[PDB]
Amino acid sequence: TTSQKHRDFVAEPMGEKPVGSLAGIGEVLGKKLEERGFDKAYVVLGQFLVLKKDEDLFREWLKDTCGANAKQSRDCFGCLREWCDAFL
Amino acid sequence: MTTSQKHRDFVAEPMGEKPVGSLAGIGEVLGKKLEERGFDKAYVVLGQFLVLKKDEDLFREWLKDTCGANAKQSRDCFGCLREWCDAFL
Repeated sequence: TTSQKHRDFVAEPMGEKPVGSLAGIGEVLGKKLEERGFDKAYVVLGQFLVLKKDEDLFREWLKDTCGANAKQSRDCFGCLREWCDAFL
Repeated sequence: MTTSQKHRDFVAEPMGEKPVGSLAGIGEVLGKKLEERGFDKAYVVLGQFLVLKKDEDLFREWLKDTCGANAKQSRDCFGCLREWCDAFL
């Protein structure tokens, strides 16, 4: 199942949306991502793409980078995967 | 229009699974070196462009270091990704 946050993200180009528009990325995760350079959703999309959309490696990278738990990283992965299926 | 037809074809549509050689500036020689470093689909190079926050200097220097692109090749590749993003991201 999906959140409305997920459905809102996958419905449209992400443009300059902040990293916190990604499903799973709340205030705490978003702050830690911004501190490490990932201030916009497209920067995280970039890492997803550099990693060739690999679920295990992306979710592990996200845990290592901002401390996402398994649900948060699952949510973030799935919203980027569905966004790419629609727009890339 | 001063862009290549190859730029125009790339920016006209989502890139999907297009190979790296569909990018403007990326001929067969650069495309092979990119593929050997893991950058086998155009979207992987898009990924690097985005991870570098679309910065021209960083992206063009990365392309030079990774496949030996010259100034014109790196400018063309950057401009193609920049216009693609303006259209579709």
